[PDB]
Amino acid sequence: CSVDIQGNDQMQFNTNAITVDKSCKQFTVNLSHPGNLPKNVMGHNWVLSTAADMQGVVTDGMASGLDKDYLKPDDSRVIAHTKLIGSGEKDSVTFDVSKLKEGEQYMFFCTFPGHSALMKGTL
Amino acid sequence: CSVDIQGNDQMQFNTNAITVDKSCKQFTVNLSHPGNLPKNVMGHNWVLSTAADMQGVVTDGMASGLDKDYLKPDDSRVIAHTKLIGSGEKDSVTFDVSKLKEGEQYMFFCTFPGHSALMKGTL
Amino acid sequence: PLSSSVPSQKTYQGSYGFRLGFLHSGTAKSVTCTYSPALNKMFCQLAKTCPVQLWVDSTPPPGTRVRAMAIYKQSQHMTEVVRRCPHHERCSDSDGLAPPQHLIRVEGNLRVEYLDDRNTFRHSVVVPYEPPEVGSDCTTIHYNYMCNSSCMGGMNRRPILTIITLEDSSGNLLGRNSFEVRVCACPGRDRRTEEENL
Amino acid sequence: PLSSSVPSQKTYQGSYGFRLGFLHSGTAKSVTCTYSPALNKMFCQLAKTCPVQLWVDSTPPPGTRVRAMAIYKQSQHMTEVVRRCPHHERCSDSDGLAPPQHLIRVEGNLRVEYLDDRNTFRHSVVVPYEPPEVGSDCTTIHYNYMCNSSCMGGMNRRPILTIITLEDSSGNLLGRNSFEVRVCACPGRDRRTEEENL
Ligand SMILES: [K+]
Ligand SMILES: [K+]
Ligand code: NA
Ligand code: NA
Ligand SMILES: [Zn+2]
Ligand SMILES: [Zn+2]
Repeated sequence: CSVDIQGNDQMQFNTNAITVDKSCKQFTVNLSHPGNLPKNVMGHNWVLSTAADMQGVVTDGMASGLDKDYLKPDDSRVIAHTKLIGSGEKDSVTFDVSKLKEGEQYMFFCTFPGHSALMKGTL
Repeated sequence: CSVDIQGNDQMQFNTNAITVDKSCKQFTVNLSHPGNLPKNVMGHNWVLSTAADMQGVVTDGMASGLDKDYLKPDDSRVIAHTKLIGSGEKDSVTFDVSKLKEGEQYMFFCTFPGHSALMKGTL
Repeated sequence: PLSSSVPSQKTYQGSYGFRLGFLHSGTAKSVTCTYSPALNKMFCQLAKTCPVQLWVDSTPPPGTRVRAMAIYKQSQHMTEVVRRCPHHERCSDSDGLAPPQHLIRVEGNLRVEYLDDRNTFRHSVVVPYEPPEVGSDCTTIHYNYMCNSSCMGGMNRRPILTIITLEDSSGNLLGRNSFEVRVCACPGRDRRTEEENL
Repeated sequence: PLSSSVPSQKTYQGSYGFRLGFLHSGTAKSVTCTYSPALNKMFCQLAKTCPVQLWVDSTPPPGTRVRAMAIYKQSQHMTEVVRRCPHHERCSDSDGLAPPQHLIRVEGNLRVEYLDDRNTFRHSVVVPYEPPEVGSDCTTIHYNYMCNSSCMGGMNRRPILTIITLEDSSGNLLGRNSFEVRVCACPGRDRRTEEENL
């Protein structure tokens, strides 16, 4: 009911595919930053939304700035998210497997400017 | 093969003696901070080294400072460590039990300057 | 900025019979802190625990406080405020409480208080007085000295002494004692060596 | 242009106890770099690996830096900036990091930083200080010297000194040491030659 994810200094997650076992009542993602760059130049978050909502999340988050962790405050399209983190930091997020559908496309991604085009995956 | 540990606002861990079962392949520390002081004044971490290495890890860690979680970067003497947390935060760490010896003296400690004497115990 | 004044280093045991003591540590190279009775000199390592014992004949009243201040031992340097060197002033070793310029810190005491004196410019660090633990004869304070006797441009290698003063809740003097301090890399060897010239 | 000042060559250990060290490499014909303890002089081949060991009593904090800089040894030549001769400056041996005029380079470290001092005109090369490896007791930097001592138009048979300075992230001085250098085609033989009058 958990997965470990890495964002590096080259705008890559270490997986493009997360599969949640639906015998899990809650799922947890543990994000780390194995690079050396601080979060003001290479910050990474883990953001969950539907596939249609992903682009909107990215766009508004990008206009929100580093202070808001590049997330639109109180964005209802974000199902779950970590904090934005830099080099050597870590943060985890737990959410209810209540809020997902077997017949629905879900995307995870990072909303730091530019990062989502490469830093994204399915769920 | 897991253990739950807290550091309060009184520079205290809620245990001073950890045993890891020989059977375990991996061991997990689950560190939390039920106090109210932020981490620049009451930042705790759970750092594991040999007893012989503890003091060196602590001195070099102190001088590394808050923004390095009071740890010397890349310190070989550190078998495992959480990050620094403050009030309301939690962090886990998992290390292979193959890094331990049955004929060896291990210590766990916080490296926050001036808190190590008070926040230590045997593993 | 030099100070207009010079703090007293006159021993004053006062009403409660205030004395200083120190662990009987010896001079093995592994010691982090060792006191020479003959030289009345503390040899200690940078940022290492430096225990100092408070001994009283009789308990000081509630609200009593314990203050530490460094001054230079030599007369021509006495008016200059003892402070950290530029390198340590700027380094990333903050414990969240102590001011970055303060030579002396207290560890493991959340009631530690640090003062830049408005008028004398002296740095000092005061903690509350606590009686010895049950079965103990003295109160131990755990100091840290955050510059070296060989730092460039701080103490710039000049000798210093620490003054420990006992104060009531209003800051009035109840006792005073003092000891010389050498902050150095190998306190055991330095004490044995300096002791060898006697 | 001459420099208007002369950098200090005064030894200085500083807060962390800065010393240098050199391999006990002998003087066999194969050796590319050999250090004379009696002369405090290094003999090395042009552009070959010269290990220089950094030894500290305690680890400098992160962001600490290590600078090397050449000056001529003869006082009357001390304001002349040590640089490469025209032939070598213009030759085809740039690693893409060092300026072609700089005598001193660091090999095997992409974090190397080079400086043309805008005020003194001195060249220097600097690397981040890295604490020793696992199972090692000192830090080793690998210098290359890009002219021979006899290079016409450059050092032209005037002995130089290399000055190693340890500095923090803001440039404050932590330690200084120095050694004479001869760059030559047979370092072991030439070390025997110069020790001959001892
Ligand atoms: K890292
Ligand atoms: K040596
Ligand atoms: Na003096
Ligand atoms: Na280079
Ligand atoms: Zn200093
Ligand atoms: Zn040349």
